[PDB]
Amino acid sequence: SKEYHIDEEVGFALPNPQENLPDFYNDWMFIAKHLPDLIESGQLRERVEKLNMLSIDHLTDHKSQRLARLVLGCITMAYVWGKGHGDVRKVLPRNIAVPYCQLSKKLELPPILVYADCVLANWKKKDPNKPLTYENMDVLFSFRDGDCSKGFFLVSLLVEIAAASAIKVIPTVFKAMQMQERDTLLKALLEIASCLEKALQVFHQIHDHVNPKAFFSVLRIYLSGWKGNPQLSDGLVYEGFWEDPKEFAGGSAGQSSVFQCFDVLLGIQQTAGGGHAAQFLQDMRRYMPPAHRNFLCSLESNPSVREFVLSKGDAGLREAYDACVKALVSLRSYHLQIVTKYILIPASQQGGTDLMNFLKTVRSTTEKSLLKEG
Ligand code: HEM
Ligand SMILES: O=C(C[C@H]1c2c(F)cccc2-c2cncn21)C1CCCCC1
Repeated sequence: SKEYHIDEEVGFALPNPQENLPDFYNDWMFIAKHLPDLIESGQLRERVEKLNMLSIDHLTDHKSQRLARLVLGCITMAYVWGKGHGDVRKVLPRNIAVPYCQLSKKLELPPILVYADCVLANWKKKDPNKPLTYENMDVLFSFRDGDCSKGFFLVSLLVEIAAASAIKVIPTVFKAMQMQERDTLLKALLEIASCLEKALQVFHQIHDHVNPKAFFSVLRIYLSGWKGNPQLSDGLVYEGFWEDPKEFAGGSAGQSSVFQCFDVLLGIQQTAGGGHAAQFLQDMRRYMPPAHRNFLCSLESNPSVREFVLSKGDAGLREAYDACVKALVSLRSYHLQIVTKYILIPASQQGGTDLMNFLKTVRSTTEKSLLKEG
């Protein structure tokens, strides 16, 4: 690990995100910081239409470009979805479409709000001298009062951070395989397994800070994109940048690099085959930051832990390897239950089976990677 932009303490998330942009962009940040009130009063759309076209030249360093991608992506969701009741904008105005697209191509991400914007760069500690717990943290932007974006974003972030403790171990895994250092490889695999077990505890916080009706009827609407979306059949037009409408996927934790990297690490071939699930997870790698995508490619080019463990006729190693797969299955089983409570039951009024089918395919693939199981 070196220039993969992966942090010791926080992993794939952006370390200590910038909260303020240069004063040259106070007109962007007034809108982003007040979307609850501006959306509800119906003045957001006119306020975005009335901004001038601001250059991206004053965004000098990485952290300010990431805040700007966050700021404009939030304004774009609000502009396109309005008050999230089904009356949508097919055109994004030039004054915000051009700088958003220019900044996006600079950072090699699509001009739509992605996971690495609203989770990995969308947080702050309340008091720097205290640890990274939900109580000492907060998001930087929200769409609507009571949309539960703080719970949803922050709990995803804390899971991402939990798993980041196991990322540190990955160089130990490959150095041990290369040097045939068997004892330290088994220690490495169980260390990876206990971090993934700790991350499962973090998942329980979702029930405390997100409620299903707000998630389903509100936050879901603002996280949606325009790829195969019937509300914008042809996609969104980026006035002044592409003449024709263009389709980009809405936010999806397939764009989280941390579960994709453990799939790669353990040889669970989630992107193998022609199926829709593999097709989808591969395409979501284009919505990850290039440093993290390059990291995934880098693990896929290392020797297979899985084939190393199978070739050695060593139970101890096989149990440690299964301890990691079991942790992943446990995570994905608990998360399928979240989705039953937060999407399936609300959708029937306390599409949906396409999502459940997707997650069960991923979990199935994972389950079938267990070794002396069957
Ligand atoms: C209210 C809570 C949640 C709901 C309703 C929910 C729902 C979903 C749905 C419907 C998908 C598949 C659709 C898609 O990604 O396009 C998905 C994928 C995924 N989600 Fe969540 N999720 C929630 C919480 C979380 C949290 C806190 C994490 C922590 C990082 C997470 C991690 C993932 C991952 C890694 C995937 C990719 C598929 C996989 O690796 O199994 N989810 N989620
Ligand atoms: O996958 C996602 C959203 C995605 C997401 C974000 F877009 C931003 C922050 C966290 C997540 C997240 C966590 N699990 C799925 N997702 C939606 C897909 C459509 C049904 C609602 C859930």
